[PDB]
Amino acid sequence: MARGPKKHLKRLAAPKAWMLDKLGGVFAPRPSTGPHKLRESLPLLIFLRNRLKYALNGAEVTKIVMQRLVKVDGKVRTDPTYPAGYMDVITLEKTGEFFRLVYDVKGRFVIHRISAEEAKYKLCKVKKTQLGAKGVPFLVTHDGRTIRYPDPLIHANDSVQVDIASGKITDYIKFDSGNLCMITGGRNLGRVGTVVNRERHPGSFDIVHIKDSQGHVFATRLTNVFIIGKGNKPYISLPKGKGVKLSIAEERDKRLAAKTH
Amino acid sequence: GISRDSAHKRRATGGKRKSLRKKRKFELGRPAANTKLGSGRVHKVRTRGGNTKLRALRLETGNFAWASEGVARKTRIADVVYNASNNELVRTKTLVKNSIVVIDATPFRQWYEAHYVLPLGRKRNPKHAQKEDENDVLTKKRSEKVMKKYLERQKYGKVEQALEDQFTSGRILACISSRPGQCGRSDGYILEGKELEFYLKKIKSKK
RNA sequence: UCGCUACUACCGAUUGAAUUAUUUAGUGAGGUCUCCGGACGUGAUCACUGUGACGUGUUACGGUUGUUUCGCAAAAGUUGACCGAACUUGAUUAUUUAGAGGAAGUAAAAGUCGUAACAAGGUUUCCGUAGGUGAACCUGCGGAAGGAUCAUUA
RNA sequence: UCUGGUGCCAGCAGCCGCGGUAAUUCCAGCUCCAAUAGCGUAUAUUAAAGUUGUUGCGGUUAAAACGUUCGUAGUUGAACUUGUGCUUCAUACGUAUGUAAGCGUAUUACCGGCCGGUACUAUUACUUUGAACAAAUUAGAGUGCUUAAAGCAGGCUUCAAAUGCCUGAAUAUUCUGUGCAUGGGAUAAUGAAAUAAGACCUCUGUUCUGCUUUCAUUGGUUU
RNA sequence: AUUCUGGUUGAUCCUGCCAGUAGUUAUAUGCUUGUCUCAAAGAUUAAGCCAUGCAUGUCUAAGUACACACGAAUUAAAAGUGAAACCGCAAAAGGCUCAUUAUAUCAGUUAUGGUUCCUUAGAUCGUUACUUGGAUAACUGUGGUAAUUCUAGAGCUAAUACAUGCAAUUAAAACAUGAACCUUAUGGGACGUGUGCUUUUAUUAGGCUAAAACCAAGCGAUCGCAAGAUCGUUAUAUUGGUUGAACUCUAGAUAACAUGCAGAUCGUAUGGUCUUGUACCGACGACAGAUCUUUCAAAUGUCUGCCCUAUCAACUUUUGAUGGUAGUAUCUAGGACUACCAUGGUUGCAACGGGUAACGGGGAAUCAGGGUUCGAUUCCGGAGAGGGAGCCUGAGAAACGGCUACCACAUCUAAGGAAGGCAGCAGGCGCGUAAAUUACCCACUCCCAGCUCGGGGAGGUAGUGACGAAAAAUAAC
RNA sequence: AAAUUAGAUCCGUAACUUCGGGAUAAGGAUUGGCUCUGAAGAUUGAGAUAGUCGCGAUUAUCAAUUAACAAUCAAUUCAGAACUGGCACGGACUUGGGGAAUCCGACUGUCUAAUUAAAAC
Repeated sequence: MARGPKKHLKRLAAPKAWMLDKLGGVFAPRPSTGPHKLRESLPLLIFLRNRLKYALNGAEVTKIVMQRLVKVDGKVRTDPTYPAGYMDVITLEKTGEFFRLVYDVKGRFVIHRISAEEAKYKLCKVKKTQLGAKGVPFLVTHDGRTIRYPDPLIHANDSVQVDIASGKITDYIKFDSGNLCMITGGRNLGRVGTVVNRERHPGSFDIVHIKDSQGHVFATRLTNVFIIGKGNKPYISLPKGKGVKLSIAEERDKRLAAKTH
Repeated sequence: GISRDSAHKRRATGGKRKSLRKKRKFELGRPAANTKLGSGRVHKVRTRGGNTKLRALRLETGNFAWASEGVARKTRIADVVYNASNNELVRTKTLVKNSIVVIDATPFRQWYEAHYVLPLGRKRNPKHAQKEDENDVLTKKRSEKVMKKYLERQKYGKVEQALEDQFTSGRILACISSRPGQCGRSDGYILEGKELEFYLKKIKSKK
């Protein structure tokens, strides 16, 4: 507001969780204020020219999205810099692509081509159940899709799968000490499952303990904790192999050293 | 303009903070209302972002509410008797929040015996030597529609002695509860139980 | 010590001089707000006038009319507050600079005068403190050895 | 310790020092040595500096213990408390427990199939591992831009046809401390029970507080 | 790449400094220079002034188009391009600079339940002609002053500009009030009335362990012949809510409130249906709509952390200083401001004052460690546009490539008057030890607009360039 | 010679100094009329609950009052505000000009009645 609100944003000031190069321009994609926040976004100059390499300039992206070929979450989204954060199903039926943006274990995202049958619903967590929207009830989602008239047993800290054609709940996965989860936001990013125990600190900032399939017990805040099903329940397709909590030398030993060529 | 935050205004040790950010708009202040009892003026000021509040210099009427009823009858505002912020605000009859005020006492009394037909507080019986003829056009009982509801009350109809004496004079003590320089109105509640006995001890014992 | 030749920094009448910001009082441009104000420009009624219609009793259409009722906003100008530039004055700082004269310092050995100290430096030295003296210095009182006695004197 | 020139001259020299008609130091010739597309000079700054001293100085005489003692702020402060023993067994080789279990009367009460929900945590400093948070820089992983400083690419099947594949684009110092989570309880302070406003108990009912379940609904008598 | 040598003496051992020594994205300067890859660059002194030039504009089949400027043909559909002009949006970002500023900025942490918000996405939209009113630019026409900048007068005309205005706003249902209803009870009604949201005030519920002893209606039910007497079942302390909570909070009801706001808009298709007859309905977007939830943010506040100085030891409080209290004011807390009380508040653990050749932090230079010095400088944050002050419009500015005045400088003038701020990019003067072209284009990275297409001296790109880094001619057999 | 200043309230006040001063330093602001408002006192405080006898007259009390206890009564002063005119307002009168130094005498005191009041005593 103080002569704001800062329409620009610089390269080497946009995050390197989108893996931008230091040379290549002064500036950075600057997502145009959609459902997801700025540091938790991937603007659609990144996903089309830098990742899929369908383009090679920046001008060859507005010659893609303005023809309504792109389709973020079923709706068209001809915005050339739409934020399109976590689990936003970019369902390109032409030329039959069907991605989903799920985050990699190295702190970053990863391109994950998913099945077209489970592409048309996605999983999203809830934030605040409240009254006032029609008629009395509604809840807000992690991207902010307010959806009315929910189940009265879905409290906060849980997730529901949303169909991409409707806006309606079909299944709820609630926060118990048996449910596998996924972390997005901290140093522990991309690591998947499973919960052990949550330390409730009254006012505020609860943390929770998560045990990976390797026995790798660790912890993070409850803010960063998504939830993706019960014990040994992948309710969505995950990318490359679960985010095992690889060692630092083992990735230098798995494919970097143990390399057929 | 008038400014509202502490660019000036030395610190908690006694020391002079010097300069601090030439002058910014978002910490501005405005000249006050000083809403007198002149009838019917409102200027509206464009405020912080996009909005507008009503600077109601010179009001005369207010939506006053007898709190012990669940009623809110609009009256006019007669006198500004007492005020705890100043006496420059009493004497110039300026209406701000909780000025003790005098209103009408009539649109409550007609509402009173509408639902609580019991006649009190009663005036001088030389006037009351005949009715025109009220006690049957009050209820008439119909044998028997909606109206026996007026006699499982009389448990409500014993309004206190220090309020019914103030109804026979036809002007009652109230209290402002709005922000006339902001809300554009001078509404409020009226003194009943011990807000009354404090603000009335404040007047006649001080004189 | 004194004398010539330089150089720096002090003290100093002038109640000197030039800034620098910070304010007390004073005046004061503008503007926000406010009390009025009401150019012009409508509304609109009061009548109507041009005609027809009814029963001339009444009305329809035209006259940017007559002219009174009733508004609606609104420019100039204004009253009062409030922000306040700005100059004028006073004080307060914080620097810089001119000064007769005065007095210390340094460089400059090669000037004059004497020899203060280091050898028992020819009066052992030094200290504190006072006074005196061309100059180093002298003298009193007290102290110390960094002394020229580590001392032998039941 | 070259050759001519000049003669306390001209000048050179960061400092020490040279030069006064033989100069290894000047000025030139003939050579030589350093670094090399470079190198010299000036100012600042770091190292040198054990000459600023936390690591790490000095104070009898070299610069330096106040003339003396009191003394508040401050800085520092004696020892003392569950320490272990046995019984063991899991575990390096009759020996070695380095994980643990059994006696010092009870290291926190229930149900679940040794195992989970579960009631209960004197304190602070310190310390363990965390969380949490900009990038560039820095540390630096990987990589034949020909190399290099860089760069964040590229590579392969392969000279191919070929959405034809493969993996990148690390991990950290940093943003040192504050603050938070968790383990520890050595070290170091405070804390407690004094003629007991001490503890459990005498669980006595002497005193309590209160209000949602039922007096059909709804009101009174009240345990 | 944890090291030292010369210099006090007739010689000695020391203390000691001086002189050497090397690095410096560290500045200038001296001499010379064959390439080539990257490239810092008016910061220091003068945030001192500045010739000229440019740096902010924008259109979709989709707000408005009467231009023969160009298209066609008696179709209003021209649906073409659309100049202009109106309206909408943006011009508050970027870019430059470092004067101010010493718990202030800033950094981290935590808060906003103390607030506000264009946009963006998501959800949401009943309690008397239904299709309208007038008036202006563009355009035509005649004008003025030294002066182009400026603007008047008249004739035309639009809308998603301005203004009014829903007969289904439509009630049953819900529900007070009466009403043609009329009975020993957890009892019944035609209809007349009324019940948008929002603001304001006021009220009441507000997240919740179990039973009877006894009792009036004796209805459910029982007994007494009965007047009736003893009892008794459940639907009845029936709203999210932080899972830290009288969150005055998002919800709801009650009694009001005043005053506004409320979809008379647009392109592409039209057929279901033809009587081609306003009987019959898609997909889209919008000057726009309103409430709630998000998001790009902001602005305040929390807890810690800053350089030199005591030849600065006590400061603050008349004229707010520390608190209480009621107010005002603001978007909101709050001495922020007012009025009344209270006399507090900071201090040797350095307050207060002064200095600063001080924008803070990331970071930079240099060492074995511990460290010292620097940071005008490309990134985040603050700050400001000659000096101060004021302010309009706007969701956003105390904006200066906006305005208004004063002050200082300058400008034009026919003497009446009119306009100006390069610490944007280039360029000139000046000061200086000290710093380049009055070049080229938006292909890049992104930003903005009505928005595939326009614009952007942001940005990229050549010219100068021994600041600084890298690979290496000046021979070889 | 004359003019200037002058009462009072408030703020502020230098060199020197025998630390008493200087000092009313200097320098500034305020001031009428009219309507209210605030503050500063005193003295009795004020007594709540049978009815004998016929509420009436003979007829009760520890304390708590209290945080304006309530009336009476009393003088006068000081702060505040609003309005208000030819700025005329201490409206007459009463009523200091100030400052930078030099010389002498320290100071207050005394003196040449009738020419010297001083630095003289």
